[PDB]
Amino acid sequence: DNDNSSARLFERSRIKALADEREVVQKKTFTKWVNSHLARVSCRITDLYKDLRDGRMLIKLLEVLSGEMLPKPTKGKMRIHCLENVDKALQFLKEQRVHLENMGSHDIVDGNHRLVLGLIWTIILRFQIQD
Amino acid sequence: SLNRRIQLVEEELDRAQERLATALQKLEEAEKAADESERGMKVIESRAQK
Amino acid sequence: SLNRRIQLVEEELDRAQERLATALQKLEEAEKAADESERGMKVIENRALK
Amino acid sequence: KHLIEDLIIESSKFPAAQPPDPNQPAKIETDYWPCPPSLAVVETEWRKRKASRR
Amino acid sequence: AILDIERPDLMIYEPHFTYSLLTGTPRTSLPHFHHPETTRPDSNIYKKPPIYKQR
Amino acid sequence: DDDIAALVVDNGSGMCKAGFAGDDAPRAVFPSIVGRPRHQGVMVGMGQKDSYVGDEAQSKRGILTLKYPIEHGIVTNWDDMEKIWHHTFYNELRVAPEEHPVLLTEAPLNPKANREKMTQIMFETFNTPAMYVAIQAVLSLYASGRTTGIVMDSGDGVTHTVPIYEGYALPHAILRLDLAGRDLTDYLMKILTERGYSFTTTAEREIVRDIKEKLCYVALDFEQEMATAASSSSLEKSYELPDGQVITIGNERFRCPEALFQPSFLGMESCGIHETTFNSIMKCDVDIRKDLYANTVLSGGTTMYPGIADRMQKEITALAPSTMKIKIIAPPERKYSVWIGGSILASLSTFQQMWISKQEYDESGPSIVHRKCF
Amino acid sequence: DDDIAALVVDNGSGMCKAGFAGDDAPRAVFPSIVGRPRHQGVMVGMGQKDSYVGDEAQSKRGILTLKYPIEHGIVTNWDDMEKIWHHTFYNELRVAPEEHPVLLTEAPLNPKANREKMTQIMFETFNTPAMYVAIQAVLSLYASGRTTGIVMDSGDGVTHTVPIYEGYALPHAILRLDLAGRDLTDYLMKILTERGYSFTTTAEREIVRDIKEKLCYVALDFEQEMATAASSSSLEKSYELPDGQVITIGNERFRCPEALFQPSFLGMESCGIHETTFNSIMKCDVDIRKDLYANTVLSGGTTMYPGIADRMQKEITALAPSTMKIKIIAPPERKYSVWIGGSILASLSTFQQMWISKQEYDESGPSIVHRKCF
Amino acid sequence: LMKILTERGYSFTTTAEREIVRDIKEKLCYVALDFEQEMATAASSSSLEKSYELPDGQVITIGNERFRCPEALFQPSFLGMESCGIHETTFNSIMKCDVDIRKDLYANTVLSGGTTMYPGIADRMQKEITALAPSTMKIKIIAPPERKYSVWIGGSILASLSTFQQMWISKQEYDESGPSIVHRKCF
Ligand SMILES: Nc1ncnc2c1ncn2[C@@H]1O[C@H](COP(=O)(O)OP(=O)(O)O)[C@@H](O)[C@H]1O
Ligand SMILES: Nc1ncnc2c1ncn2[C@@H]1O[C@H](COP(=O)(O)OP(=O)(O)O)[C@@H](O)[C@H]1O
Repeated sequence: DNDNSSARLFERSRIKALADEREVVQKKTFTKWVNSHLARVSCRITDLYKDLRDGRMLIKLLEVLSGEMLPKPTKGKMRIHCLENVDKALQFLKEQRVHLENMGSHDIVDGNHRLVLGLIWTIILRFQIQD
Repeated sequence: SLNRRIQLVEEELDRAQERLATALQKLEEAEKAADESERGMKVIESRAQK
Repeated sequence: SLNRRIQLVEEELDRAQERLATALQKLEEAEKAADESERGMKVIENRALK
Repeated sequence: KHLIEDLIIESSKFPAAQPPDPNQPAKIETDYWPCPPSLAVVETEWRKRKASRR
Repeated sequence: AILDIERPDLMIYEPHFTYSLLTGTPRTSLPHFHHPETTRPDSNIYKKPPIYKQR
Repeated sequence: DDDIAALVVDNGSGMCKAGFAGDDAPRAVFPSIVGRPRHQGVMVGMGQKDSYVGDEAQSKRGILTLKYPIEHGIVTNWDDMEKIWHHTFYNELRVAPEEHPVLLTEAPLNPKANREKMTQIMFETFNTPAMYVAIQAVLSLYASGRTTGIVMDSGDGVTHTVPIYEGYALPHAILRLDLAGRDLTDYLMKILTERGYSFTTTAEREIVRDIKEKLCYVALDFEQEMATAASSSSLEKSYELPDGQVITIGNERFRCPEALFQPSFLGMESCGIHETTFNSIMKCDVDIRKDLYANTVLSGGTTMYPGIADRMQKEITALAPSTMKIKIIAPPERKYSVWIGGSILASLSTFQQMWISKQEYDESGPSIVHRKCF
Repeated sequence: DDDIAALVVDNGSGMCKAGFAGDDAPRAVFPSIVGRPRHQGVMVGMGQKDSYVGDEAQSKRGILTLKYPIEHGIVTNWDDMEKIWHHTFYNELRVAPEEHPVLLTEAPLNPKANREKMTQIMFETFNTPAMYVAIQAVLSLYASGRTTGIVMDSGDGVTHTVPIYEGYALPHAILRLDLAGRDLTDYLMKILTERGYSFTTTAEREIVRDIKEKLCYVALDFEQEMATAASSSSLEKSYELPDGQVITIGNERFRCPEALFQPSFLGMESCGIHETTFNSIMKCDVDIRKDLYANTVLSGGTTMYPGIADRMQKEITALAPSTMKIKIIAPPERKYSVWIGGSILASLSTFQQMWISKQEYDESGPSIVHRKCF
Repeated sequence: LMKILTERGYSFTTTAEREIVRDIKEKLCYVALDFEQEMATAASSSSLEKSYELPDGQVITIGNERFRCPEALFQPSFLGMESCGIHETTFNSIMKCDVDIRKDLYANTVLSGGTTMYPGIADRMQKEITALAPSTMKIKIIAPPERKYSVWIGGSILASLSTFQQMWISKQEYDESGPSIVHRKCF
């Protein structure tokens, strides 16, 4: 009742406000970081959530950072082709002993905010960059 | 005929998306105001019970 | 090809109308809740001041 | 880990992803904290409110 | 008729032709067909050539 | 300033919460469920994912077997708990675990090995600088803002009451009862069959848990409530399943939470929660009972049912001598209160001498947690 | 004559059995099927028959659409229930139903409206002076002759277990798995499609059921039997269809009842029957598990597959601690055990008080059964 | 359709005439939205009749038999079969699934195959499924205009994927493990 209404107020205000504030600032920081590496292949992204759905930006970012060419993307504009390209990128990430969890192809394709942010965070933190 | 109809339907898609975004902004502002008002109510409740 | 283009645009437009329709009723509901907290103000204040 | 990413890691350590402005009070100091304060603080607040009401 | 018989456990309605023939079982699951194999952890299946091409 | 906020992680039976020290509220809250697929995958080309963690498991629960790594306050599947902690650190907070200290909670009475394992995994696999293990009822008393009182905390897996007078806890009066929300959910399944509704699998367990959260309350008087429910159909509510079917809960709204007060319904011999609190109070000394009566603190999500404070107050008032005050203090944000206590515990200036360093761990093994933690 | 013999009627999903109190065997046993003609009559003046009940429907299978009034132990259609009950009383028994008491059996966990409807039908329509309703797996202990043991009753509708220690039954340890023989019939129909034999109509499900009853057995070791079946063709049998065609059952004989022990074949995530028995054991107290291990009792027709007792003994021996001995008691007349013990219930002198009188029903409605029975 | 065209006096018996009857069915059959109303309309007036030309110049009139043949898809008692209709089969296949995944399955029904090319099949299927389903759920029938070749088209998709090169049953595998290998690889 009223106590439940107060609990709903507390959670909806504080938890959601703090989570969204931190997530917005980290999204801006991650976008600014990834654009610098993506500029060398003359590719630029505007929104981090939507432009990683297709999967070509992710495979080109891994192309920049690794220095080794990846298998070519599948020629398609469907859902299953996006799943193929994201699976290729995640297989390459598994190949370099980087540990990822709760991260399937459909999570990146459907555009989950937390999992995309976690993938970018793991790329920033654990991955080895050579020049 | 089909090439004529394409631009027409795209125009209402454009307008609908625009005021959908406007309505979303208005709704989230109203939600924030309502939460702030309700915690303002709890404060005076604590006044009276103490 | 043009037929399928028309189909996709029509489906997106319908989704836009549905989202706007939900947004309007959520706006009305938030406004009414704010008004209800606003009436609760003066009765709680009167009890506190007495 | 090179040099640019270390700044990102250092920025992520704060509660918000940006370092706070020093003039603002902490969230323990603001009224947003819902835990009750000490009794005599409420007593002095009531005394100040009564003095302001006069 | 029950009140005469001592044991209904040892009771015959018919010969029944019983006994004519001649660590527990772990839980099992149905197989999957959406990915080829998992024999090599952290293996890239996109590097590998197709199976029929290898001769 | 070189002062870094230490992560506060509340790991309960049902949900996991996490945030930064000195904050008002946790940043991340998500169920502690690990799921795995149970059918054939025929659409070749899609990505393969072995395990689903958290809300991702809850959204796709229709094709998974949901397993809880923590049951009755004791963690059994350690790899699932590792996955939960790792997803908390890397996807929900996005922080480096080797930079910040961490703070963990547990039930008062539990197997001694868990703490040691909870140390050994945290220093080795995550390489945190320091950690500390606290007890949830003490943190609830911190969040209440009072030095003295009796704390009763019931989560999804365990219930426990501790008395604390002026900061000195009495360990011989700490009571632990293995009655919580999971058994209430199971009893709700067992009594929902009377109306003809069948719920068997784990997805149905989540659905029944949602039904219990939305449409349950504690009756002030059990017999009069049963007589009123038998007299007319005024006490009836309707719920909609995710299929679209409509069920009518009817009489079973208050019979499920009544098992918290009469555990004979579940076949348990032990007494109710009110008698547990009363026996914990009478196990203390004579001079501190009056202050413990006036400062009863409720905690945990299981104490969130409507009408719980009035029933608790009436029962304890019936048990106690008719001279002293019986005041039940239940904050509205009680479900998160334990976590809030952690945020106050890691922000104190004297607590920085209480961390278990990596150097001490290397010197004395995982058994240092018994010496350095209550 | 004074006291008159009270008739007992065992109703299940598969067959209906009926007989007097003192008899060692039921008067009459017949399937619980109602048939109706699908085609249209063409000759003038055979005679009218709107419905076919019992063995007449089984004789004319290929002209009717067979229907079962009981689904998973619940009476779905009631007008059919008066049809079978009238055929039982006035045709198979040739007795007046208004001059005898009636004993009936039902599943442990079922909707209460079922019990209320049977009570109302037995009192308002058939004018029975008294009636009683009992749990089947309780009556299996009366048939066995011991007052301490655990019963697993597997019929065509449900599979339920109940432990009783020295005449006291523990209600919180009762489990009701929904796996039964009709699901095995459907699985046999699905796996005979592999060899090319197609069985679709309702009149052909009886043929599939007869094939199941005749040429099926439970393998002691499943994977070794798979290897033997893949090696040679020694374990192959031939069945004779009613129209003269010959089918070769082959491998499938031990693949139908194996779904009892591994329900993942049928898509259910529930545990098998052996794990259900073990879980019902461990839900009881510490001191009575030793007696319950030595008195496991099988019941119901579904447990008439050859070799099921040895498989259950091996599985429970694997699950249980090694220091105890486990004996599975499977009488050769388990199919009528639910009947037989029920007959013993009608011969006791102290049972005359437990009957629900007509006056009690008249003064208390049909809800009196919730107080008088169980 | 042959057995019901016997009712008007037209005779078709040989295997060559079955192709003629199949052509007539493809050209002149449609699924009525309401069956009893359509029977009343066809009995009241002759506006529903159509004329077909035989390969030898004869002219026949179908009339009431245009929509009675596809109606047999929804009422199998016309053929003597006791099975249920296609809408009942779809609803039963939905109902056998778990509770959670039903809501997505109600809005994503897909038709395929040539037999589903009768004009008006989609509206009738949606109406019947909506009648069976609960009211709060919404039913969407997806009928692409080129559905006759969908079983081919997806196959042409499937062989073009990157990971499907890891799916093939090679010649060496068949030589090693005989013809029974197809159960291990193919679903
Ligand atoms: N608003 C509510 N009303 C009733 N019961 C609730 C409510 N919220 C949570 N619960 C119950 O509390 C349980 C969660 O307990 P929780 O406080 O998360 O324990 P822990 O934090 O130790 O995991 C859930 O299983 C649910 O049954
Ligand atoms: N000789 C047999 N061997 C194996 N299974 C059998 C045999 N006889 C019957 N059954 C199975 O048992 C079922 C009948 O069980 P029954 O005890 O009559 O159930 P109920 O009495 O509860 O209706 C049938 O459906 C059949 O599948």
